[PDB]
Amino acid sequence: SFNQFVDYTLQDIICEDSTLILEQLAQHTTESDNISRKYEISFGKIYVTKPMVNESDGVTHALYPQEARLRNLTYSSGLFVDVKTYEAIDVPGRELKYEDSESGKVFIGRLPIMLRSKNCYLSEATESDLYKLKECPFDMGGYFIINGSEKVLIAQERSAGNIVQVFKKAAPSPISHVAEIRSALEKGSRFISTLQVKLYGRSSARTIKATLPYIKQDIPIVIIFRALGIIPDGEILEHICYDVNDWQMLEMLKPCVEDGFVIQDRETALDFIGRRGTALGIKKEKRIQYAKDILQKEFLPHITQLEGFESRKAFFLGYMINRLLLCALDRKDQDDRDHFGKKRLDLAGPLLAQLFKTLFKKLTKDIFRYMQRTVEEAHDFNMKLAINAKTITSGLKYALATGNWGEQKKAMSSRAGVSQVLNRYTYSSTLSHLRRTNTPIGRDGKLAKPRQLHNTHWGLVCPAETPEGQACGLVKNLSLMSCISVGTDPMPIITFLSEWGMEPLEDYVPHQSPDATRVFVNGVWHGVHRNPARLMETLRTLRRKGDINPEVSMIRDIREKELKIFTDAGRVYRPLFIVEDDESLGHKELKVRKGHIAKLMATEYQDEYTWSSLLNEGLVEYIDAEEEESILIAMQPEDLEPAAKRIRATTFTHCEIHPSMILGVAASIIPFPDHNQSPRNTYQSAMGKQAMGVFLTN
Amino acid sequence: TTFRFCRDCNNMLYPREDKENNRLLFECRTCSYVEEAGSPLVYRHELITNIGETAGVVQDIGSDPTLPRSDRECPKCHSRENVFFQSQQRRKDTSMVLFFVCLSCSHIFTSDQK
Amino acid sequence: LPHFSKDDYSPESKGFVENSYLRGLTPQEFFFHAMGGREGLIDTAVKTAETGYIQR
Amino acid sequence: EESLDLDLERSNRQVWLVRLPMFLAEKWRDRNNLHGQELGKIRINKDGSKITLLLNENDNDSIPHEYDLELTKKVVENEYVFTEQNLKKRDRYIPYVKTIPKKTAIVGTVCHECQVMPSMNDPNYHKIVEQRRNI
Amino acid sequence: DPNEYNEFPLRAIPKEDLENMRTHLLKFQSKKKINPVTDFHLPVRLHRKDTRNLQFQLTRAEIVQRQKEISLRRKTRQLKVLDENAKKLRFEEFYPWVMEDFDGYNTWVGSYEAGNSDSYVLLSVEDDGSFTMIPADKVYKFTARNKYATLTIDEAEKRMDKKSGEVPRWLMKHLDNIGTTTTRYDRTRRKLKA
DNA sequence: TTGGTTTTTTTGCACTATATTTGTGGGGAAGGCACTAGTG
DNA sequence: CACTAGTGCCTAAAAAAAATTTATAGTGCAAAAAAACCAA
Ligand SMILES: [Zn+2]
Ligand SMILES: [Zn+2]
Repeated sequence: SFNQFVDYTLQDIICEDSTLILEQLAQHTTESDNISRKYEISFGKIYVTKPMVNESDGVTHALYPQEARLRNLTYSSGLFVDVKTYEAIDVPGRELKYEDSESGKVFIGRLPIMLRSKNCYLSEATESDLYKLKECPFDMGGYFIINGSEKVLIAQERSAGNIVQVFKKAAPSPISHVAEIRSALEKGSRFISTLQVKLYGRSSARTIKATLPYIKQDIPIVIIFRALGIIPDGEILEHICYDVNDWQMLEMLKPCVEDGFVIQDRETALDFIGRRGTALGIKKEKRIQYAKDILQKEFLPHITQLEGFESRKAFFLGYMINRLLLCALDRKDQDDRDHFGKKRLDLAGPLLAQLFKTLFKKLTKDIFRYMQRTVEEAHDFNMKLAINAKTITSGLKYALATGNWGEQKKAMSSRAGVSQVLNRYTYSSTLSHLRRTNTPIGRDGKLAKPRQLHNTHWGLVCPAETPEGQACGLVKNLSLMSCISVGTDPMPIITFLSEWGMEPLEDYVPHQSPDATRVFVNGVWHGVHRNPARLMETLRTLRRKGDINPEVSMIRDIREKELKIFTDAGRVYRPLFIVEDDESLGHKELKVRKGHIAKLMATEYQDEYTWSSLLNEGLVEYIDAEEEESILIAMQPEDLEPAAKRIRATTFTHCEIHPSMILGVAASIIPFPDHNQSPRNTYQSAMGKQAMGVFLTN
Repeated sequence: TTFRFCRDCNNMLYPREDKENNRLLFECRTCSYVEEAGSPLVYRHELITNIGETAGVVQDIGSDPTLPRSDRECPKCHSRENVFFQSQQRRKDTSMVLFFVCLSCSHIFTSDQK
Repeated sequence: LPHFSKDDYSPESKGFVENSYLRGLTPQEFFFHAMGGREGLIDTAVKTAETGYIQR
Repeated sequence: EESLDLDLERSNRQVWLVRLPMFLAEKWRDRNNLHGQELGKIRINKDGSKITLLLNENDNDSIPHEYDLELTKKVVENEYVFTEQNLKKRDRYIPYVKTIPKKTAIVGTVCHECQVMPSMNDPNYHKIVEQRRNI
Repeated sequence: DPNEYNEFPLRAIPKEDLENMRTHLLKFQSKKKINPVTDFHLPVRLHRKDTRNLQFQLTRAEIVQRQKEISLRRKTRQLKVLDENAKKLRFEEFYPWVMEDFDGYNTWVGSYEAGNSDSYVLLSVEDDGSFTMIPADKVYKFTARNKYATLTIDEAEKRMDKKSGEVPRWLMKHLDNIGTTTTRYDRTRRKLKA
């Protein structure tokens, strides 16, 4: 997580908002003219340093973890970034063509570093050199050193965004079925932008209304479709219903069609007020320009937000309406909030990203200040950034030391459990404190929600290593091989998909596609395809060949005629053996053979196959928590592969590498956990961390 | 129970009665187009039904692994291979009836042993 | 569980513990036992505070 | 000076809209190119129903010299190419509407929607397969 | 290969010819085939006009008939950056493309979709047999309007108010009997009669 | 005949209060200028 | 004579991207809308 946050997401977060200009042309017409006094400042490449800290009145030392640890330092390193007039002039008539550094790589602050990260001294040490530096070689683990105290951050699980969900609200309320969408931009302005559509009446007031910012009335969806640019009602019907043969949905839509029977033009529908403010600018009643700017810039911050993709919005909204309508028609059941796959695990990367974004916005706002102040001479470019560096470093230090998460905002929105102090009693405990999770639910707690274990938790989170009391079922612990998703750019994937034959939704038509399959990527609809099978196998083969980052996961919901692609960051996945159904030797067989494992043993005893070297040639494949709903698993490599102690289909695709690996760190110590009652195993898992012994060697 | 739309514009044709000729007419309440009524049927409700069980019967049903396979034969091709699954209508008052589709005959038939 | 064929109601498929502690469980049965234990733990861990309030 | 009404004369010309792969589109959409030079040859069956492209050797054998053109829509309706340029310098009606006039003329009718795909059998082909695999 | 085909190398359009000239793609949403040369009543004018109150706008024939009958600053400011091409696109699209024939029989309103404008490339056969290669900068989509004599916004706002549980199922029929807001073709026909 | 009238019924919304014991330990706690004194 | 720190004195950092989900009870205001009387 940290390595990703350092290599990228930092140059990105800067080059994204590296624009700031004060071109004081004349601040009023003329003044003849005057010159376009551009004050252009922009940030180029950034730089990072090794931990390099000077004391008072002295030279800078090359730090080392033990040095900071005993001297109560912060094992951080500094930063400095490059900073970048020639004009265009215009008196009034003509116009529309009327459009600095003072230093280089100016210091901007210092930020803490992850131990044994890419830029940590220890990440290259040899055991001899490692002892020369005097720290235990068993100290595998990325904690933090703040003011001389080992410091650890903990994962925060959250519901995944940009994904359709439906709920059945309680009977007394005039809403019976609701669908909600969350959104984000990673993570400008936080772009919460909740979208929700409510189904009214039981009463038989069957009508569908939607809530959109900044419109403060419930709006009939037909008006929304018309305002988007779809006038003829039949087209709107085509956007909701897909099997023209079926009718029921049309019957329940009938009242909704009746509601919008009065308006018949797109801008007239746009002319609806939905005021909510702000102060009415140029207006007659409501600018059509205002409405369209809303619907483009702010509406649905996912699939697109620029100017010109009304049709994509229409199709996605119709899809969501259809999903809502199914739940009211009982064709498909209620959504499951507590299913694990539709959650994510925010980690060090994203958290540091959030804090850095906030503090850098504060930075930029302060930069604008004292530049407008210097109406007279001159451009500083030097000294204000020193106080700015103090601010950035102080903010990072405070966040990582206090546990509050955010600036000094009087503990607003500051969930404290983010920067707990690392436990150091037993090596078992220490390891059992790194791979740790936490979610906010409440103070006291409910008793029908995720506290109890879930089926989806299989093989991802240890089913016994939990604390008890007021937090039971909240804190949970990753299983052994479970790994987290660091995300990847989807653009190459979508370009490849389009190249291999895609129907862009701009020219989709249900009539000519009575069986074609929808395609989703990170919860964005992009197109529809005829043959899903060949595309599925091709993507699978290309992944296995190693031409796509294996973290990517795809699912073909053949029952729902759907295809999903996921490449976000924060998913949880586990390894698995791949099983080829075909076999020249006969029935069925998992692809790996004895030669590969012999090579593995030879490589190990050499003191050149790696796990990666197993991955490339297609022998094991990562599986996220979402896919399992489309895979059959064989517990034993011989359970049914061919044709007293204890009690012991033919379409397997993957076999578990070993069952005993569903545990976590602490439970692994328990001998024969099968042969005793589960709560007793939980008692031991919790208790073992309270045992003495050794914790390091140094 | 199907709905017709105006040839001049895709809009729902509302039924309306001929006062003197006493036959139902469908007029496009948007534009002056009017249309004759095929059947005396106007609206259909079906409060309780047993339909929708054949939903999502794709030609690639047999492709997926996770649907279990049985040994019952289809009474068209008699091939013992087949794929079976229970009712698609997810309501508490459903039935334990199953549906057998056979890859060879590509046909769907009930599990009713009667 | 993703190790089973879909739409099965056999006791093993839907979580009947067959074996006894003496021989030892099987992965699935182990998971189900864990589920039951977690249920008991959480229910007591909530009822304690609740019923304390009622008692007071 | 110029008539504001658009020209309807140039309509009667059949047009083939072509979706083009990214690598080849990058080259041909360049403004530096398009000097009028010939770039490739087309092959049409007397029976029809199969169209392939014969690219000239100006590609520097970095991309296939043969491609197959698949008519996604053999028949096309209501699609046309119109060209734009600058001009020379209850009964209540709205007098002012702020018309903005441009010089416009319709120049062709789209009749064939087709896509260029590299023939996998082409010797220079399947190289862009690895190129797309890397990206 | 045996000569079962017509081979001819397609040739590019001259570069110097291209500049100062913009080529766009035109689209109609209609179930029935429409031929602009035949169906439309020449002369036909393409203008970029504001679309507010399209019905109240007089027809080109109507306009011609009317013509014949007549015969402190805050001093401190900061501007957020926006892409220059995006700004130009916004400026160009501030007014929609609207095309009318002289009769006013058929009116169409264009819109811009950026889904596939860049990737698509124009190819039309030259007279010599070459195929003209044009990079298509923008693709515009035109939709019909006012054919069914749409109702106006204000009365619609009054109707949507819950004065009545349901609006009159024959409200449009009654309005057409009153003939309020006649079609642009209808208004042009009335003006020609007068 | 029906709308102004008083009466009633409802709907919302805005309130509070959330078992008992014990022990560490880890944090900081006003920052932001202002006016003068020593040193270069 | 000028620059910066060292200590003492003293009001503001005023920016909005958002509203963020975490319940469940009851129950007294408070206002919103329906429902009876009758009078113009
Ligand atoms: Zn009609
Ligand atoms: Zn059969």
